[PDB]
Amino acid sequence: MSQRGLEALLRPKSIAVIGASMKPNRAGYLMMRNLLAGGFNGPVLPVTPAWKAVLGVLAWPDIASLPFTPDLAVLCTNASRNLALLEELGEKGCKTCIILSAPASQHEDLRACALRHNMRLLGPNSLGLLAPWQGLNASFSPVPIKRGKLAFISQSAAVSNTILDWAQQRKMGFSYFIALGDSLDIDVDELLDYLARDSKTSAILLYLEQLSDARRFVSAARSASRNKPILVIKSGRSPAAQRLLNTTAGMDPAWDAAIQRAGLLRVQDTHELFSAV
Amino acid sequence: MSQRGLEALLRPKSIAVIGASMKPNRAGYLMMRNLLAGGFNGPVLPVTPAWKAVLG
Amino acid sequence: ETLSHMRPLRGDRLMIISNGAAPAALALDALWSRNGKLATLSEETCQKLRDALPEHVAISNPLDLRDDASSEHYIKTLDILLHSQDFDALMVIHSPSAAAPATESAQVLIEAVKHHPRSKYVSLLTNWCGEHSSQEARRLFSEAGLPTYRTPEGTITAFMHMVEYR
Ligand SMILES: CC(=O)SCCNC(=O)CCNC(=O)[C@H](O)C(C)(C)COP(=O)(O)OP(=O)(O)OC[C@H]1O[C@@H](n2cnc3c(N)ncnc32)[C@H](O)[C@@H]1OP(=O)(O)O
Repeated sequence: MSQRGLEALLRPKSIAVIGASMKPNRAGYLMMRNLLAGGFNGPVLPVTPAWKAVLGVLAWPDIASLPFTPDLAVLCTNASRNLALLEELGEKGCKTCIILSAPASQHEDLRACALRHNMRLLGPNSLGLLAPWQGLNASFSPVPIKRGKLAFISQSAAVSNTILDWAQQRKMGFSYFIALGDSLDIDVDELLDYLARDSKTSAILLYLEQLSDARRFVSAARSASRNKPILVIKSGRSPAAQRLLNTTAGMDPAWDAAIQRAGLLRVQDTHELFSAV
Repeated sequence: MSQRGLEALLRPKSIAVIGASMKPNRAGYLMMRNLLAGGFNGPVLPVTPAWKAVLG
Repeated sequence: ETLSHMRPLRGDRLMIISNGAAPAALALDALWSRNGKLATLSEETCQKLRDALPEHVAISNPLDLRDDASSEHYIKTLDILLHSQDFDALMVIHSPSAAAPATESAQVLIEAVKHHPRSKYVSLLTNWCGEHSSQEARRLFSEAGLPTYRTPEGTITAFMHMVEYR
């Protein structure tokens, strides 16, 4: 809830990578490479029992061995270690974590564990986030990025990669790029509240599939759009698409009415999204 | 002499960089960048009183 | 593009595969807005469940190979689908990913289509998203005579134009 706590996620001073690896085909390898190439001003701490060093950086055998408390952590491991690793991180004192994978039958335990330690989690099955002005690339994406003034929020990894590639073609940049995943703890309304006050952001673009709290979304969007323009694309208008996405509950004219009442505008298809960028 | 003893120079397992720095025009910056891009299998350790971290 | 490269249709049943869900959903929405027809898989074609597709892939149309799909998965699926008679046209979507680079995937798809005995009974359509990274792939598709389009909605529109003409 508190806007205090998002600072560690969006402006971290140190990051730990759980499961960093020397094997070129591993997720930890890609995350380590991206972070090292980002241009970060803090330390990047690898944690793994299988290597003494990763890409030239001295490693540590386990979480308890770290020299101090990291601001932000990333899990790059199998879902069966999630709860134990989260408990260890909570004991150490970390307050923010990104989770690569998890089944749906784990959500309740994850929420309870996060509440116990006062920790925030970026949705499981999340692609990550990028913040060019801080020189931070904590993501599993293979597309590079540049500095800009536009912010983008997405609930789909493929759309994120596509938009990044389009931006690369046209020599255009961003101020923030965040993927939500399953939106278990951190959700769209909090990010809208945060971005309404960021001095480097002048416009916001969103791709959405579903919502959990309508009133907070409406209030946040209405407040944020007073001084910055906001556009939205929303998919799943047909029964087959709803079945594919598992969003059969709800009605699309309600989305139309809600979007209009908050002062936003809806775009229709992929071409209009590029034109909107 | 001491043909044993060149192994550390030519096949080292770890290297320390005295004077590593974040300023792009410094010699330690260039050395750190070259070492990190080389493809080394060991750790590279920076030593300096003026920075908490160097190139991550 | 369509008049230049696409093989003439023998029917109006469409099949879709992708390495991601949202592009397929956008395709489905566009198809619904124009009153198109989706194909139905037969029970025997469940060789897909056995044929090395991991256990977490759901077998239906559209067939969502996940974000971590590799080129070999594409080739196996293409072979099994082409040996059946359940559809008249096939749409193949590819999004940028580390596990399946664009150029290599395009090359393997081209060879697989070239060497298949029953390829001349169906119409192929490709949609490789990502402007910067798919230039060489689109060039390779052009030399082999396979049609290619920029967005899924455009692909659906091109297909439905010929359906309506017939
Ligand atoms: C949202 C997106 O689009 S992300 C990009 C798309 N990619 C994906 O969706 C695929 C993501 N999934 C994967 O990459 C894989 O399925 C994984 C990582 C989830 C599982 O791979 P697994 O082999 O099951 O992982 P596992 O946890 O057993 O091991 C991973 C690494 O952690 C290391 N490890 C094991 N235990 C620990 C531990 N306690 N602490 C730290 N590291 C550990 C293992 O050594 C292994 O490293 P190594 O291979 O270098 O030896």
